[PDB]
Amino acid sequence: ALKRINRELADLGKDPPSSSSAGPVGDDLFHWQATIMGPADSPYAGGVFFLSIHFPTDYPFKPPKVNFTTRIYHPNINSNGSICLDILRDQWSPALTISKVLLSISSLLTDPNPDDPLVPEIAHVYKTDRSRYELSAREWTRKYAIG
Amino acid sequence: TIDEGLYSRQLYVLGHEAMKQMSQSNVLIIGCKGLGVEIAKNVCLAGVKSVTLYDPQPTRIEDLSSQYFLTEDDIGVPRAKVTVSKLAELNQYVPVSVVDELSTEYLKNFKCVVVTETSLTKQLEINDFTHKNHIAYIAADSRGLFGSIFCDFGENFICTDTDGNEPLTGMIASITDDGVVTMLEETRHGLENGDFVKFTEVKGMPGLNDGTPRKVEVKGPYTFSIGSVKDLGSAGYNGVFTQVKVPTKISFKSLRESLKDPEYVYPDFGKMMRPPQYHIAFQALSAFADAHEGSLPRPRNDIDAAEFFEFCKKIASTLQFDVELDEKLIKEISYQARGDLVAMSAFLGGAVAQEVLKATTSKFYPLKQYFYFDSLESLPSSVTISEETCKPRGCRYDGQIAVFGSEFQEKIASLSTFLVGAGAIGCEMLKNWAMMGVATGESGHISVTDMDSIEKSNLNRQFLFRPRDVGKLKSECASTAVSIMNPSLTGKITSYQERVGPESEGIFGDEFFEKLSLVTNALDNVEARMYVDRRCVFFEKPLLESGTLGTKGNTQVVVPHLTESYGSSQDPPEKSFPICTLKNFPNRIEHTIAWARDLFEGLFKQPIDNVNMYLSSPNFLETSLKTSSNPREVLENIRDYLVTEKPLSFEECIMWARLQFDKFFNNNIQQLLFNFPKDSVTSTGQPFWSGPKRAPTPLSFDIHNREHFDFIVAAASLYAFNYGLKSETDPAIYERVLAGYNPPPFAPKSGIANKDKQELKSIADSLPPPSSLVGFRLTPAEFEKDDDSNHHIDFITAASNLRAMNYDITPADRFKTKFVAGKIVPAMCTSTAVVSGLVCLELVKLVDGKKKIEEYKNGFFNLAIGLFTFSDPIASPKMKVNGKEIDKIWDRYNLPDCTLQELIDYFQKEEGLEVTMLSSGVSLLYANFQPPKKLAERLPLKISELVEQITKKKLEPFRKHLVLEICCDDANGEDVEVPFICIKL
Amino acid sequence: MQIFVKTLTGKTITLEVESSDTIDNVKSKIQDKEGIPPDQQRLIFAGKQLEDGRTLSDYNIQKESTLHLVLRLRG
Ligand SMILES: Nc1ncnc2c1ncn2[C@@H]1O[C@H](COP(=O)(O)OP(=O)(O)OP(=O)(O)O)[C@@H](O)[C@H]1O
Ligand SMILES: [Mg+2]
Ligand SMILES: [Mg+2]
Repeated sequence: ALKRINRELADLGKDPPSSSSAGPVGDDLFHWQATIMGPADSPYAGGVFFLSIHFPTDYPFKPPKVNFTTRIYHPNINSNGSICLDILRDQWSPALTISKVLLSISSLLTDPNPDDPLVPEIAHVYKTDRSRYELSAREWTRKYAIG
Repeated sequence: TIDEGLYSRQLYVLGHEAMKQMSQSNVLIIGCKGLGVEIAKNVCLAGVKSVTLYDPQPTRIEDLSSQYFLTEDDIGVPRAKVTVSKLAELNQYVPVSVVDELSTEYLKNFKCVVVTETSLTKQLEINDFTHKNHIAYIAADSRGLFGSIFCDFGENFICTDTDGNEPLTGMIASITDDGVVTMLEETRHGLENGDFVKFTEVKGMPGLNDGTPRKVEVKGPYTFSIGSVKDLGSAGYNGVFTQVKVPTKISFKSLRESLKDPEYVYPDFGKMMRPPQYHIAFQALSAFADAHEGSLPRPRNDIDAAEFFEFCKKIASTLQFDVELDEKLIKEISYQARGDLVAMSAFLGGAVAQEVLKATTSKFYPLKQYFYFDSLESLPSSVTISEETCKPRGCRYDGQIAVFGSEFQEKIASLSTFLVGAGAIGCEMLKNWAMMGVATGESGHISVTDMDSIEKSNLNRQFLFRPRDVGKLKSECASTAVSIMNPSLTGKITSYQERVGPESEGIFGDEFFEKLSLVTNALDNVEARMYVDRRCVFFEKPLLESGTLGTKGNTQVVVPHLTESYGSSQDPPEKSFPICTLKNFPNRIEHTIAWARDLFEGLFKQPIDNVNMYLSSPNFLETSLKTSSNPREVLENIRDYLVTEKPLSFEECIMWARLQFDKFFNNNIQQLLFNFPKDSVTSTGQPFWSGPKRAPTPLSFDIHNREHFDFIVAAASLYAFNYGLKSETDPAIYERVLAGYNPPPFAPKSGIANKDKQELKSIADSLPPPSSLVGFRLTPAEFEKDDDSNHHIDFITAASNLRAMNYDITPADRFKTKFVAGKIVPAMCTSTAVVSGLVCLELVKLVDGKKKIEEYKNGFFNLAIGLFTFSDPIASPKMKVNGKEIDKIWDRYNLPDCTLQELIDYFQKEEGLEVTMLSSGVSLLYANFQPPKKLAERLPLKISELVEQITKKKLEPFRKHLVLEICCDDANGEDVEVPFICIKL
Repeated sequence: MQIFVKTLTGKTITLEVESSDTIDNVKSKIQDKEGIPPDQQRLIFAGKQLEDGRTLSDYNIQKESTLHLVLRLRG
């Protein structure tokens, strides 16, 4: 538990992820505030998203709870910031690092999955009117993901 | 006619048909000693039609060694006459009687006959009649640490359920014309060849929906074959398969016939040569009793042992048994012939009561036929056991002293136990301790803590409570009841009402924990088990864990410095469904139940909380604007629940219920279908509503339908309760009001400055000021499954059924809805009795202070199949630290309250290890990757001061130790695990 | 022709391929270069995922196309 979390934190400290920066809030080891930078060749370019991660007591035998904080216009992300992800439900094993989850979240930001969406209206717009979806996403990432 | 308010937990184990057939059976019980009375208690709680007792023997003092319904004022009275009055109060639906004399013909009046404390000749005479007349005959006996059970249900017993598992069901993707059936993706049917299944809700093959059983050919973990379905169709789309179970015919043999050729059941596979010994030994006991005017051999007597062994030799020769008798074990049985323990009595009573239920319900697989059990490893060896010390002393503990002696009685009488929880297992454990006399000496004590209150549903298996006790604290009732059972425990019991957890450390501190002798868990959640395990590890105290699940049960023993802790044996976690599945794409009734639960919470709980907080917090709106994820949602909820949609009578509540029905079952489905039409395809060209996705269909409100009316009634009742109005149930008013309702037009919408801020301000300025409404509060609807008149389960059932109708899913009745939504754990009284017996049998091992790990046993059992197993505890893992052997669990470092720099220097010097991380709970005190300035600022502080500064919380005055977790690297740079640090403040 | 493929780590890999080359061949090359199994490869170009059994030309992939590879999953 604590040793595994500290090992992950030390590994993150030694190697700067550049595109990511996760760390405990204040001095609490069971509440982290990770930072993600929007991909350049994506509608979310030039945006910073802050996520809250809460580790369960039985970590790593249980997946952590990850929630977005910055507003995002994505098919698989609800208003509450939830994430429609598989590795957090069943594929979770006591072998996946938080860095892998952050990389997966970056990939999900890179390309959505409208086939099994979480926000049906956004998915419908994505499948029907791609340009309107792009414009709305850019407007949102400029209004919310900057400053 | 089944009382679902009392047998709520038992119905999930037995069923409606099982209990209905059980409530028509009469049970006669011959013998009313501890085992007999325990069996009677379990049967009465079970719910049989009636119970008849027969025991004319006058009471004696030693008979109180295990009979908890006898008092010293009852000496000289027949046991049945003084037991019937106390037994009749356990359950109001189970009459209890007493018969003065027993004629053979009278036996025709009963359905089951249980026999204890009867000679072999009388047992044979009774069985020779109860066999050919098709009456169940069960004979039980308990001699010291040995027990025997015999079952005989006739030669043509029909058993319906053979394993206790529900029939295997699954959802079918499609079936070809060759009988090949495949489940959905990554779904295992789990069936085997030769099984029978039935199909329902299959599209394209309606004929297969009739349900006629068909053969099963397992073609793989995900596919199987049923045969030829050419005639009925060519291809079947979707559908559900359900296992079909066929009854089995089991033929028992009578006692007279089974004496010569017995059929044994082995309770443990490491020692399978004992039961042949016990079969002879018990018969020898009966013969010796017949040879000495019914007087059993005196305790630890050599002459009587020799005579008993002679009887054993004669009987073995007579019955042509080609087994070489073991003199040691047989003479051991001779020594304990007059013994009478309460743990063995409880264990065998639970088992035999389960057998009676099997006989009555024609369910589960019964014993076939002999079951001989022994716990001889529990006999103490650190005290003096002989004929001089084991002689009776004329006290109520003679039945135990005759096995253990006075020295072990003193050892027991000075215990200081701690029982956590007061559930069924807690009550049974307390009863056993009261009977054994645990902590009745000068230095003894008992403490029991539990924070729950007695409910009606708890009365089915907690026999220390009564209907007049509903609503009171469990600990008080248990303490008073056990003081009444054993007057010597007056003032020797302390009952708390506190939840054992991190917040109770102010009461259960070091002073409390340093005087205990053992800790016994009776909890039902893993969190408390883990916390208690950590506390025991810190204080090094023996622990007794026990758990049940329906008819399965397990018991574990943790001994300091000897075995591993319970946390290392953590169970797999629970299951949760993807949010995307629950929100939009359900495919099972569980999904709809979870969705209905969320709907309930979001309708009657959260808006109410927001409104109340707005009318309580002076600065609620501003905080919620910049705190809530959807401040607009909060503001709209407040506006709707204050001004826009504030009901004035019940008619408005009905109108609101109709509006909510349309909004949740007609408009949302239309919007979802608009986003994803029924003909939509994926990015790969595959159809969308295929496989795990089912196309929903909007529902039109039909008042005459039952489910719609139920939903309307439930929603109106909950809304009125929220607003504190008066509900009504006559259909006339509902029909009148809902007749004149005009649904507002709705069509799916595609969408397509500071107006938003101005919209929020417009919402806000419409809200009445908090001062205008002072003292006006709305009552949220807190979910409560146990109350049947709060319309909670009704609402969940109605909503789940409606959503199932949306997605063409099979609705479930109120029974299954209550089972799933409330996460009710099935429980039985027999399982409780068995687990209590096992725990109390391990307790005497703990008292003796046995050191070897082969002397302890963790037990597991399943009564649906008559399975019992015992395995040695796992030894604590060891490790190498600084070239020394260290126990991973039971080791710690004890250090004073020194500064951080001194601690680091000590670890660098004494242990030769470099500290890289130091934390205290959930706070990071020190790390090797922190900036130098912060470290230099933190080094000269003492640990207590550092913890207070970092945690922003002063240490409590009662704190006397700190548990620090340290990760340190070796000299080479290799991480090495070390035990925790116990800083002594 | 030549193309560039960008990974989740920001790395760019230059590949010499043909529009008629199958997606299987590209995934095999990617596995050879990085050791990432083809099943776990998710190639994206212009918001479209390349699928096995097709060719680059099927996706209008042309000279020096800035493609991308990301982890595989779903849910
Ligand atoms: N942390 C705890 N501290 C103290 N007592 C606890 C704790 N957790 C559970 N208990 C007690 O454990 C007992 C649980 O036993 P049981 O499950 O048979 O009863 P119940 O929870 O009232 O009933 P049901 O399981 O039918 O809902 C209750 O007495 C509860 O008070
Ligand atoms: Mg309760
Ligand atoms: Mg419970």
